[PDB]
Amino acid sequence: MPQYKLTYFDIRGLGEGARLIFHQAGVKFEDNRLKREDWPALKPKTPFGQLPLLEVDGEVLAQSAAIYRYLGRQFGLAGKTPMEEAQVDSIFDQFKDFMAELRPCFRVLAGFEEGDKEKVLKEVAVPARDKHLPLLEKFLAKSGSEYMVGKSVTWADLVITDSLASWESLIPDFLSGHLQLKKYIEHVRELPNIKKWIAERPKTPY
Amino acid sequence: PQYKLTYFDIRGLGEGARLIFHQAGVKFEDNRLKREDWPALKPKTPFGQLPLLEVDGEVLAQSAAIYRYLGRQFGLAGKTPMEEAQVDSIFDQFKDFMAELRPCFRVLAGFEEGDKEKVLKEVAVPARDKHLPLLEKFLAKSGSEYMVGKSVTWADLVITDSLASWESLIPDFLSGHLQLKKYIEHVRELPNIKKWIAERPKTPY
Ligand SMILES: N[C@@H](CCC(=O)N[C@@H](CS)C(=O)NCC(=O)O)C(=O)O
Ligand SMILES: N[C@@H](CCC(=O)N[C@@H](CS)C(=O)NCC(=O)O)C(=O)O
Repeated sequence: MPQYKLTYFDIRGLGEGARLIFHQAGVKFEDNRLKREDWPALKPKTPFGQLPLLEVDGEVLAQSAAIYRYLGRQFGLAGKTPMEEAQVDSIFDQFKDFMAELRPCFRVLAGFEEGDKEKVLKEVAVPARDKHLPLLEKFLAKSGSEYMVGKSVTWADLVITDSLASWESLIPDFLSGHLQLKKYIEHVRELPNIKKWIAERPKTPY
Repeated sequence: PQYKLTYFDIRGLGEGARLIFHQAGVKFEDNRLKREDWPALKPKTPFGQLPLLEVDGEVLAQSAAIYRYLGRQFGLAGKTPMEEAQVDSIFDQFKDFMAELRPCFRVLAGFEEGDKEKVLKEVAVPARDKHLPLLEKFLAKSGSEYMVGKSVTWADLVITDSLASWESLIPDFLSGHLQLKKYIEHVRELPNIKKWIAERPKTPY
């Protein structure tokens, strides 16, 4: 019977991954969404000067992926064997590589930063998309099941599909050409607890 | 359990796995691949990249996933679920640091054209000044000589090895951080590590 507090900004972003993992498992936690007002005071008190942070009975854990994995293993959403857990880690790291291409160009694409959206799409987004999506889809085809690894949902599934779904809003036809991913995203987000959470969670830009 | 690590001749991302094996005294095929063989292998890999670890025939990709898998197998991952997550956390912070530098490696090394001085002042030195204190802070809270717990973990082995390599490419890379240097020495003092460091193929990186 452990007590959980997640500290992140109002947006979904990196924090949403943890939230999704809680709601899937049906585990209650404090969704501490932090006001911009309070960030300057908290920042120097954090391990690395950033959020998200997970508090577990007082103890602090930083870095989102470490948070995802910790929650995943605690809730049996990490894989049924040691090699499976690794395969889960593996596919998410590849997703992380993909994100490493896109995220630095997010704000120009969202319009928050001055720049040539059309250029970025052709010179950064669409090439990244074209390289990485086939690799995620290939991996997904190993399984034959509806998930990247195993016959049931894992934490990597929850975080990946949510992020891809959101990026579909910034980039038209982002998933066009990859229906196996489109189904995969449709499936995970139709899971009852996820489906519920998506309906109730705050509407934020990203 | 037959262990086979596939990577290129250089240390790079593959070295992390090698260090974890040697520290645990576990035997493995250190398969270092010729450039000549990369075009044929690449399409037959999960993500088109190395390193790969295969154990009894099954292939595992992505270096960090390889580090953690091996570390957990050899009791080098942490002593509790929270300690394990903490090992992941400090290493993820370390990857963020590397994410700043690694894209600038080839210019700093001279494999690609560019102003080395400008890169140092505008990217390398800033990245260093932001991140080293964070690593040093995390190490300082530990009390022990390692990032987490009282014994060495896979994150210690990969971090210290990587930090040691970057001394070369960045002037005074660890100048104002006596704690980090001592920690790098200590982890690399460990018998199996000191041994492997001496035996391993002399590559620059
Ligand atoms: N590698 C970190 C990245 C965390 C991160 O970049 N957080 C941003 C928000 S997405 C942040 O805290 N910005 C405020 C700041 O850095 O001062 C992780 O995965 O958790
Ligand atoms: N995210 C991957 C990165 C692996 C990677 O970038 N490998 C490079 C060498 S360091 C490679 O395979 N280059 C050959 C190629 O991609 O075709 C990991 O951590 O394992």
